[PDB]
Amino acid sequence: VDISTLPRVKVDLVKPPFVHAHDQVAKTGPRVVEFTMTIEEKKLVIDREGTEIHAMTFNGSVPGPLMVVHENDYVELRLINPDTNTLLHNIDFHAATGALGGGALTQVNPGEETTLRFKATKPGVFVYHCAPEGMVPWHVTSGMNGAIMVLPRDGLKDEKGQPLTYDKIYYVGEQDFYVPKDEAGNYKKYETPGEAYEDAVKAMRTLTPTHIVFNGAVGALTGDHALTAAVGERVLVVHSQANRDTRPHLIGGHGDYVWATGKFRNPPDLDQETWLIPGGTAGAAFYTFRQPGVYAYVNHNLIEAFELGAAGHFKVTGEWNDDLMTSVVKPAS
Amino acid sequence: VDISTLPRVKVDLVKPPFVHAHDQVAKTGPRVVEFTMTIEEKKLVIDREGTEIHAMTFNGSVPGPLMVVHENDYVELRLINPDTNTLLHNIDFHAATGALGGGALTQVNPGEETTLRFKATKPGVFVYHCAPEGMVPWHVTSGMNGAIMVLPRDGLKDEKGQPLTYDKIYYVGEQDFYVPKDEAGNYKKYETPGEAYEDAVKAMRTLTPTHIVFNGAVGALTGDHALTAAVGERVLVVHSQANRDTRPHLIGGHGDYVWATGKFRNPPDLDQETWLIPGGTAGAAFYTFRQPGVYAYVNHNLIEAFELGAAGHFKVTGEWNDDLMTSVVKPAS
Amino acid sequence: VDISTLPRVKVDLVKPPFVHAHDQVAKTGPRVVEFTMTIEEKKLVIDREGTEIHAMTFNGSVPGPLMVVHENDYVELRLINPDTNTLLHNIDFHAATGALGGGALTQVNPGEETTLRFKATKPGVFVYHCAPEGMVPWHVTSGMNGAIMVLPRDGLKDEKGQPLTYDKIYYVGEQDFYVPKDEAGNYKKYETPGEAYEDAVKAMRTLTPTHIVFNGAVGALTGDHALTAAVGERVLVVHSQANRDTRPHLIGGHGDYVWATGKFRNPPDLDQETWLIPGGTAGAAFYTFRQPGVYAYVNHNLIEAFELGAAGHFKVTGEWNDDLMTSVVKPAS
Ligand SMILES: [Cu+2]
Ligand SMILES: [Cu+2]
Ligand SMILES: [Cu+2]
Ligand SMILES: [Cu+2]
Ligand SMILES: [Cu+2]
Ligand SMILES: [Cu+2]
Repeated sequence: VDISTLPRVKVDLVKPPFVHAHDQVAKTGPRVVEFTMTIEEKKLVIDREGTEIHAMTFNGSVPGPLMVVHENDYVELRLINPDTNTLLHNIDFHAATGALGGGALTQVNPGEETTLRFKATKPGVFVYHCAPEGMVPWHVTSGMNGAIMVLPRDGLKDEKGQPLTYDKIYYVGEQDFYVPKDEAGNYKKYETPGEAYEDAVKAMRTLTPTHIVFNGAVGALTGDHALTAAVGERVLVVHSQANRDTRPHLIGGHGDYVWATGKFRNPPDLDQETWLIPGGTAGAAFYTFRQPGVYAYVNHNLIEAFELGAAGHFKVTGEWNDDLMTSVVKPAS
Repeated sequence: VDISTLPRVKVDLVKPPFVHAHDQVAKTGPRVVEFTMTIEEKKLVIDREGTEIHAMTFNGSVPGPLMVVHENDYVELRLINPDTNTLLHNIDFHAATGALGGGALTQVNPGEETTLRFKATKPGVFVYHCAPEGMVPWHVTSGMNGAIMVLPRDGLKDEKGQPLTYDKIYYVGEQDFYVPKDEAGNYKKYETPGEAYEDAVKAMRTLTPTHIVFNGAVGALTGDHALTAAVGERVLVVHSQANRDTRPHLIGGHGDYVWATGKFRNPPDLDQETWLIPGGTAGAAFYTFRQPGVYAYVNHNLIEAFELGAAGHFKVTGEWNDDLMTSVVKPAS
Repeated sequence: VDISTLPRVKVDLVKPPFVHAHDQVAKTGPRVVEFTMTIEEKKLVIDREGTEIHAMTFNGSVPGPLMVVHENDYVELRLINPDTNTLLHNIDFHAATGALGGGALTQVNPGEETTLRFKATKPGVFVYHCAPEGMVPWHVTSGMNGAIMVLPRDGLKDEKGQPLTYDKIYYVGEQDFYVPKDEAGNYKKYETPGEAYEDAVKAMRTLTPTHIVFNGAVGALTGDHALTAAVGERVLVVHSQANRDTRPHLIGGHGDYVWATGKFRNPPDLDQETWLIPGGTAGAAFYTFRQPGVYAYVNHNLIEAFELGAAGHFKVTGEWNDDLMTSVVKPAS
């Protein structure tokens, strides 16, 4: 059918780890879903030490926002590069088919905009990221990535084919940064992106991130910004890593149903302690909370988690179940 | 039902790579299974060069012992930290639900003990490890980890749902160590754990292990300590890595049935040459031996295996099958 | 049945990324399939800078050629080490059962040859590589690896069990090289392999490849050597990595059906954006092209791809489908 005859819906995106409102089960026929993103190059403090990088972002955040559509919707993205930016940007959707995921069609200089449309033919969670020719890993590792979820029109199903409905959804973007270091091991400082470039490339070539963070900074998903849930709630956590492998783990819980490589026509893996999301992939894990308290959600390379930053918290409210776990004899001499 | 009305069984653990006696198919109803572990901080020689580290262990071994129970048993662990130790320890079971896997409830100073109980609600092999707040990766990477296997009550099944019975079981714990190095590349030496700590953290932050070993040392599963089997025997190998990805491979064999991420409600992967066990996970592979001789079981990053230590041997006895493999023309000029 | 009563077929191998002619569906009963490979130690230029290594190859190429047989054929390999070589070589097939995959039976000094036969009992794609005792990772990381595909006798099937037929097949071997570097970071140069050895080992122990390439060199699968297809063609790409994990991704496409760990008795993963092939494994991905243009096929650690070399191109001819993707508003001020 002619695309002009389809309904259109405009979505306004929200900042991760939150996700724009949507329906799991498609309440309309196929639609054109309209999104707008504004590129912002900005300074960001990424750690407790106050290390500050020139970040490249979709819509002001690292990661970029989670977009949500249904299988066989059309995604129409208006991408704006304001004149206050210095660099050329584009966008590649792993969800899309052709033209380097859209990257060949979306090259915008500062002061320019473009509109891309693609059909979301495959259900799953997918990475999107910037990919300007000659400079891809630098943009991606400066924060310019996010994800898109293409739900099956009848929502998610378990390994047997019965409905799985989530009560809450969170989006964790994990970012590897590669801040250049001198012979002494201190982080170098740079006046312009072009003066940063070769040292950025050299730092990348070590394949050793200096920082690995959730939602753009060490401790971004802790304290007042901890994720929350209640006992008995079904939570979907979507987790992306555009460049580097990760292995999410909910300390004190499990992934009840996991799409480790994120594609919903496959049956989920059950009862996972830890699952591997390859670099360049988004995955999704569904868990029903059974106990209250603080949970840590970590990359289970524990060095990456507790020294380099890849750790956040859930604060869970509800009833303690002494059947599931109890202290029989509290620590004592 | 009230837990006090359940049978109780005490298990005495054995040193890896061996596994305490158990039944694959549950011969009783749900039980409380009682385990005791004693923490021992000790010096360990980890390589042929005589490099010696201050190891932190459950029950005197790296890895800690494999515990085996059935789905919906209760695990009751008595954890003892004797006054001869210097550090605070606890335990996190990935098999358990709540309170950071038990870690929030099991903090023991030297001279103290504690008893934790949890219900083993999910069948699979699972990592356990020490996780004291502020210091997790150091304890884990100093050897303080093991695994627990929660068997389905009717034992293991193949991809079709028919019984798979193992004749022998072995437990391979793979340990990444990060021994601090100076500018020249020699291994530094330290008087106390507190004086070691920052250099330990710096060494960890390289993300480059200095040693990757099976059962606590280079060559621990070779020679007189080679694993053994006979042609026609069905062997289960449980393999854990608490911190870092590994990729087991049996040189000369296969994984006939593999749970790469270790969870028994999923059908096994068949005919694997090599399988990926993510950091923070335990996996299980079942193989029926068809040829005699020496087999090497390795992490198939071959640098990790043959230079850094992640290699052991099987010595297999029985009949050579010339149908499966033969030398047609022996090496000659 | 006696092996001498089986038909014999001689195959002459072709240079990757191309694959010798074969039938997907077995047109004969079980056969002995005869292959010959000649070891060649040669100088190779591996990057745009003109960095030159002493490569060790099967049949003059990195990777070695893809061999193709059917389940329960016998593979008979004649391996020739000419007197112009300096080193001892052998071969280990992950497809074979016993004697370290053949490695214990195939040790050939320069001026010697050997013939090994094994039964291909398990369907899948499998790595083969050199594995001389005491020196395995050096040989493997100097290029001495390839793959073998053992097709099911009735060819490939989808997740439901219906036929999947490919129109073209390509073989991508991904090679991690570890060229030794001085304190300044320049690549060292060596007079003989024995003088190279310790520095090779030291470079390997960093676990940081200096180069990660497809088909033996940066840009080997670009330009005039780009892979090709037409819209609507079903392409199988076989991808191996003998030593190190990789995560293939077709920029602008997908893996419609993927065997990430390469073993055909398992159902394929559907609609993958990126898939993890563990070190020591071969995988296979099937894609039907739906759009024309240039596609990049990359390791989706984008540093590994765009800085260290792990990137090639597909040039695809055919009709552009504006339904699947279109530029609505071309980049403009
Ligand atoms: Cu950009
Ligand atoms: Cu990408
Ligand atoms: Cu401890
Ligand atoms: Cu853990
Ligand atoms: Cu060789
Ligand atoms: Cu191998």
